[PDB]
Amino acid sequence: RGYDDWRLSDIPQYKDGISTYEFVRATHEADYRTHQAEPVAGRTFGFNGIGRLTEVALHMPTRYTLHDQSSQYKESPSFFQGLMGVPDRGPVDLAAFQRETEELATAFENNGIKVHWVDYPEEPANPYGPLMGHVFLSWGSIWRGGSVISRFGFLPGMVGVSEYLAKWAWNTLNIPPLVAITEGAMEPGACNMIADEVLVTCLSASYDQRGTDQLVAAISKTSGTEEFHNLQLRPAVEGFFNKATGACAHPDININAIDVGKLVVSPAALDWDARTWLYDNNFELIEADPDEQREFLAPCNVLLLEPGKVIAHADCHKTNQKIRDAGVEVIEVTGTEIRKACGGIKARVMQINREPGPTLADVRNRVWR
Amino acid sequence: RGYDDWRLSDIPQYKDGISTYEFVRATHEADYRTHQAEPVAGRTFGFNGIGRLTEVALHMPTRYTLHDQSSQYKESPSFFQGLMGVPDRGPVDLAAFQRETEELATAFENNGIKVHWVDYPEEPANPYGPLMGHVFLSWGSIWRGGSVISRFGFLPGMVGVSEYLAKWAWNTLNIPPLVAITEGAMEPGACNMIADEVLVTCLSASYDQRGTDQLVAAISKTSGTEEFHNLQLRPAVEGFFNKATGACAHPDININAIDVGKLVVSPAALDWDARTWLYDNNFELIEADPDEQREFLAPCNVLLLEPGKVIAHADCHKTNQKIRDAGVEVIEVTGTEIRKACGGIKARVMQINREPGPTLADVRNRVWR
Amino acid sequence: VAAISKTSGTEEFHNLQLRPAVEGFFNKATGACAHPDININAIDVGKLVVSPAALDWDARTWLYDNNFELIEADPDE
Ligand SMILES: [Cl-]
Ligand SMILES: [Cl-]
Ligand SMILES: [Cl-]
Ligand SMILES: [Cl-]
Ligand code: NA
Ligand code: NA
Repeated sequence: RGYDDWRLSDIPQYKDGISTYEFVRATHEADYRTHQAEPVAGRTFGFNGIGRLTEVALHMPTRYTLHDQSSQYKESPSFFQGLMGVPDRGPVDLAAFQRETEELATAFENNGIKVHWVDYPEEPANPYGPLMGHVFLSWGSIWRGGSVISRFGFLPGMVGVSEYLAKWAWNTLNIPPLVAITEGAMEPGACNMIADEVLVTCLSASYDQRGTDQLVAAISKTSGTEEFHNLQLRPAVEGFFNKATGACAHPDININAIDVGKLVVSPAALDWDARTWLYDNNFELIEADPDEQREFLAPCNVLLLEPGKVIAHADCHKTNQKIRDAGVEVIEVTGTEIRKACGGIKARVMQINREPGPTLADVRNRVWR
Repeated sequence: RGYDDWRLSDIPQYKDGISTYEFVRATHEADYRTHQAEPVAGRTFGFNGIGRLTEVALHMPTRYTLHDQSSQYKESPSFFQGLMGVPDRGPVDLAAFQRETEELATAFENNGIKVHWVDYPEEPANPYGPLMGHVFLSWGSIWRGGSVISRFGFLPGMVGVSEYLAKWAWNTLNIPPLVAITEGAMEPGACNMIADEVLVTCLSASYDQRGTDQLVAAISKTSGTEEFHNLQLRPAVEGFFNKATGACAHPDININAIDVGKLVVSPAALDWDARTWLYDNNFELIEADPDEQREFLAPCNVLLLEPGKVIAHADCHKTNQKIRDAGVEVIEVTGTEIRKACGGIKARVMQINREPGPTLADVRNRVWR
Repeated sequence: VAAISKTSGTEEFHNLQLRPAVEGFFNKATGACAHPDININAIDVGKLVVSPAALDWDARTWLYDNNFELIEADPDE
């Protein structure tokens, strides 16, 4: 469009004869997401909801991606094994890690999903040490309305990283920031949605109430939904993972949607209030295998491509069969090296764009019981 | 610092023998600004308060900087003259505009203040037309805690511009975003502070309550102050400026600190509640000349370099004498071309860094009446 | 307002409150005034004569929402 060709008709709130007051008022009333954020970006964006995923980012590991090679980990493996709490499965194997990364990318390509690649500097560091956990790009997933700078609860190696990913998203995709979390703890990228307007959080090492309130207030205003609901799990876990029980600080390890009103769910996830809410709202629960969960095979860390189709860890045999039994297609992907730190396959995927999908009303209206 | 030289002692919350819970809790308790935002940026930043200004940005005008040369202005001068409401003083003169820009920069340099320069693309445009008002870099001033994406109330030509300036600040200065305003209207960069923890807003074309609440909640958490106060003016004005009265939608045209508990103030600014609050809190008021105000010479659009020293428009002779009479040094700078649109000298300065300065308690404790 | 609302002979009673920028009775720099009767007055059903120094944004919004037509007084007068 030519620079001298612009006319008043190109301003949506303009109309012939409008008064100053009326024009200003119309401007105050405009929707941020659809008037400002998306037009200025030149595109739609946000991973909210349970609709069709179209666009993600992965990190291809280098030696610096390996948590067990940080000088601080070498100084005290037990300090980090406390924070993370995941079972010890041996040193990370860089080459096998690279191979399961390729395998995941091929699965995305075979399912029509665009994959961006994120690289970090050589010898990447924040003010407090080598980066750690920076393979887990879910921590930088993009919301309707924009990116988020997180307050990490347990992993100091992620300081600087949500900034890096949000800046990457702005420079590479033109996607703006929505909010920085500035109190408590909130790691929104490890949360998941079970309907278009329903968010699952935890109260845990990774989330306190003040952090949660700050995040939810920001994303609810750009959610593109009339209502916004937060289901809050209350897992019994000190750090990230409780290897005695399978309980986890992160929603994405506790629960995930597999279809409209169908969830895969950990045995260590649901307190009575959470169970009641899910019952009242007509959600069908597929319980993950208890051993797969407790051993941290991440059977609930599935990535919903669209209602009825998920990527899952190939060795979660029992949970995956239960998912298929519930009518859901499973794309099996190797995910073993990734689980030597605090996450699985879904945890390592930065979600950029998911198309609007089924609503809580849809879930409530499904006749199944 | 070497990549393999990092130790646990370099994590502030770490100490020998700390439990997982205790380490996580210490991390949840850390101050965002001083633990995360500033260390990750590698510097301090924010224009909050009335302390010593050290760092700003200006825009050197090109033909595209001129509001009266937008194709939309050419289509209807009266539409934009409605929105802005400033007196017609003739076409903007590009060369004279460039010269008063140089003069302002020289004043900064002579006062030990670093000046960055911001350029826009050729033929700069947002989704709704040519940029307009983008010389007014105050709209991108940086807060303690980070940058802000604004919701402009009256000027569609500024859509995209607060984004551009915040992205510039991140890429050029490594200064992160704090928040996007996503409801109503809020133009925080045109607000001013009259003590370290006291912000002046308006309710006007440029600010509604919902926008205000969103902004204040965000900046109060990173303010670095125990309390945070918002004085809210209620000017009688439809657009930006009321040429019958001198009333203005923007705080920076209504009022500004010139020293500790000394303010320059428009005759059209103070309703009874605002007057009462200022009286109770021991603020001395220097009233701007009524004619200078009403004619939009911007006598309150002074820039505080530090308590007791301001830059002011050279032709605000009467207001400037009153400022000198109140013991304040005035640096007179030409500012005539700038005032053909919605702002003066302070309005065109992006403030990046101001050192912490006097508090509300300081103001209250000054003995003067 | 509490006293006059009880004898108003009306189901509801509303108070629109202007917030003029004036120290005493009158601000000769602006035309702002401490008294409503100098700021605004009805001239017909939902038609008001109104000073340029009278209406803050909230007052303007309320009058707009309630369908009042504003005739602006001459600024010099
Ligand atoms: Cl109107
Ligand atoms: Cl768009
Ligand atoms: Cl403890
Ligand atoms: Cl620092
Ligand atoms: Na916020
Ligand atoms: Na009485």
